[PDB]
Amino acid sequence: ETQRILVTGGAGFIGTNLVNELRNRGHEVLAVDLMHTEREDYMRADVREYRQVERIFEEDKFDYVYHLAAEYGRWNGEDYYENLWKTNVIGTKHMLRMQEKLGFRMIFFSSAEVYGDYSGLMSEDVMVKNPISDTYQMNDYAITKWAGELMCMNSAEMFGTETVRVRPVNCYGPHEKYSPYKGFIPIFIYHALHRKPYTVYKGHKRIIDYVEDSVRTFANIVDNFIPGEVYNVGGRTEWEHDIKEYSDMVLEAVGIDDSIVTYRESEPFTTKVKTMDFSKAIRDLKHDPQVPPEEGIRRTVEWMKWYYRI
Amino acid sequence: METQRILVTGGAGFIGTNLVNELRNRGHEVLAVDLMHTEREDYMRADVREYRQVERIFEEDKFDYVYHLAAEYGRWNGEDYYENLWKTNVIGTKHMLRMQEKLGFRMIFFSSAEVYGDYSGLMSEDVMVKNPISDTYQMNDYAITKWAGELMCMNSAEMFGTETVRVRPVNCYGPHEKYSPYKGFIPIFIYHALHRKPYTVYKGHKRIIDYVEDSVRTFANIVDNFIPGEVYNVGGRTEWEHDIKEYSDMVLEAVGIDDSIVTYRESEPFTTKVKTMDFSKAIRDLKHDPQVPPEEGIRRTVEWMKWYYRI
Ligand SMILES: NC(=O)c1ccc[n+]([C@@H]2O[C@H](COP(=O)([O-])OP(=O)(O)OC[C@H]3O[C@@H](n4cnc5c(N)ncnc54)[C@H](O)[C@@H]3O)[C@@H](O)[C@H]2O)c1
Ligand SMILES: NC(=O)c1ccc[n+]([C@@H]2O[C@H](COP(=O)([O-])OP(=O)(O)OC[C@H]3O[C@@H](n4cnc5c(N)ncnc54)[C@H](O)[C@@H]3O)[C@@H](O)[C@H]2O)c1
Ligand SMILES: O=c1ccn([C@@H]2O[C@H](COP(=O)(O)OP(=O)(O)O)[C@@H](O)[C@H]2O)c(=O)[nH]1
Ligand SMILES: O=c1ccn([C@@H]2O[C@H](COP(=O)(O)OP(=O)(O)O)[C@@H](O)[C@H]2O)c(=O)[nH]1
Ligand SMILES: [Cl-]
Ligand SMILES: [Cl-]
Ligand SMILES: [Mg+2]
Ligand SMILES: [Mg+2]
Ligand SMILES: [Mg+2]
Repeated sequence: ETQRILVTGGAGFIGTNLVNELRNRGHEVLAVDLMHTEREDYMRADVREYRQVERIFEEDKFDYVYHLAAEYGRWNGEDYYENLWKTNVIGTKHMLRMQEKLGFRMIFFSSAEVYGDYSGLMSEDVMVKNPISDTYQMNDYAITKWAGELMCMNSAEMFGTETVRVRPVNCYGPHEKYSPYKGFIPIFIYHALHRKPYTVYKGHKRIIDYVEDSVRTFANIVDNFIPGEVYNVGGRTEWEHDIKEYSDMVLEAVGIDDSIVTYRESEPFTTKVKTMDFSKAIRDLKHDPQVPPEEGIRRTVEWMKWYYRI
Repeated sequence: METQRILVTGGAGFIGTNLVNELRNRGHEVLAVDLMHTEREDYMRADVREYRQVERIFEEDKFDYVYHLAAEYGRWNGEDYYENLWKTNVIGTKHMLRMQEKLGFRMIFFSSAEVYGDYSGLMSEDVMVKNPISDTYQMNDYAITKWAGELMCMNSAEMFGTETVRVRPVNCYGPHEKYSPYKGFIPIFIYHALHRKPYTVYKGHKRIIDYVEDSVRTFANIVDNFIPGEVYNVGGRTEWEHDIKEYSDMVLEAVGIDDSIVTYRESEPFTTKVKTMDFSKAIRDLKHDPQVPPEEGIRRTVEWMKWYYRI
């Protein structure tokens, strides 16, 4: 059965892909984001502004709301913290107030940054059973996402609202624009393509997830929505690589050596190891990513080369 | 006996007014900062949400110590006024952290014992370190703002070497706390009892209440033994724990009426059941030695409210 779905942050990277995927499945989808655009089934709403949020829900009825509207990224959160807190937290509270009033089901976008610098396997239950000091969030961005999770749980507890939280991991792929405030993959690709120098912080491990894969699993939440649940959504546990390995994949795909690269040991204040357990998404959400990092990076290099015309 | 130059944000508030007065009485030079204009000397209006206004405070004076109390106080207040809550408690605190990172004053950050959530065991400070995270999930936005603030203080300390002591005040009450329906239980009980107006007692809860003059003495002692990176519960004594009816009965006894005006309920939903505080750390570092137990403190507060509202 097809649903009426709101996607806030629907003009962003995951949001755009998710909107298209949901529409591809036959759902009716309103995309909402912070700017005006040309596109149909689109509405500008600053989620910081209660009146604008209420306006969304006055115009349309929704079965499901994917809430992605956010100031994304740890460095962004430090440099633009006012926008960060107002959007990520007050916006989420406005959305929860709407949810309490209207009873839609919500998919809340948190972040695997909620796990802080935890160096064990990032299973969802780390944010339940582990000593609280394991996951002290390392930047404001990460704290907003954890605050959002707490607010979702308090709302469910107080009003019986129905919410699934997701913790996206290190999503990358075609249609993600470059900026210096994006994740490492688009930074590496854009710099490599332009033969421009960039830094690799060696002492870190990540699992990158291809947008098409992650979006398929996000879209699957509608088909198996379990109120109160939380899911890591990302690649595969065994797709862990260190940062040099990812850089080398980018350089290989561009076809250049690492002469443009400055290597540093570690990025301060940055999660060392971010190795995720996806068994829960595998169980409930038919999580089955098809695009491993080598292949994904190639596709992303190809998209960036074409899109920025290198 | 060393004079400090001290800023107190939230300095026209309940704890803030008492703290400013106590610090001044000790010989410190204290600027009070708050959200409204007042008649007071050594006072400046600054909305801590507004970076420019925060920056103005630090253009005017250099401070050795900053007590950061400016906040939207209270769990119900946080739910009904959440925009102000998040902007002030969190963005305001981040502006203060940015100033601290630039200027290097020492800060006392005011958190809340609500950060312990509904934990049923002894609320030692390290419950926020060693206990499973689910033991202390914060139960309302206000509690989340305080926990977010503590995390931000720790991150600033890690990243910039800023020097901050966090305090978790508990259930502070006393003279100079005005009534509103958004205050804690003690001034609600007192004001309603004084007016012979009905009020509700949620029975299935225990609290340790702390008399403002005692708590401010300990908060003031921090500038005398400031250990960067520390966190302290500051409240009464573990032995002064009572259930809510017991506190209600103290209020009624002090007003001189019976409990005919009281509506009893078994428990308040989404409210911490038991808040058994461990004050060993404050006793150890801060000469914490509260002198006013609840019975006496309630009497003093009843008397103060009686005169101030001319009942
Ligand atoms: N990309 C990842 O790897 C990753 C990792 C962890 C968490 N997340 C979270 O997933 C979501 C999507 O990530 P993304 O990579 O697509 O980020 P993105 O920045 O591309 O998407 C976020 C969108 O939200 C919009 N937005 C910001 N403030 C808004 C406001 N006040 N009102 C309305 N819209 C507003 C932005 O304009 C943007 O289009 C975000 O919530 C992000 O924090 C992503
Ligand atoms: N039992 C307690 O009283 C208790 C318990 C736990 C935590 N706390 C915390 O201790 C502090 C003092 O509590 P209180 O009982 O005196 O509360 P209060 O409300 O009397 O004091 C807070 C003060 O902050 C001011 N303020 C609010 N927003 C501001 C802004 N944007 N800019 C500047 N000033 C602003 C208010 O005007 C007020 O005077 C608060 O941070 C509170 O959250 C108190
Ligand atoms: O220019 C850059 C940006 C990031 N990184 C590293 O890439 C990893 C992922 O960083 P990002 O901010 O993309 O994601 P997160 O840290 O949230 O997983 C971290 O180890 C960073 O140190 C890097 O080496 N160079
Ligand atoms: O009108 C009221 C307000 C509060 N309380 C109780 O008093 C205690 C203290 O609540 P408050 O909000 O003052 O503080 P906190 O919950 O943060 O300790 C709780 O058990 C409440 O249920 C009560 O019985 N009646
Ligand atoms: Cl993230
Ligand atoms: Cl409090
Ligand atoms: Mg438009
Ligand atoms: Mg003035
Ligand atoms: Mg504003």
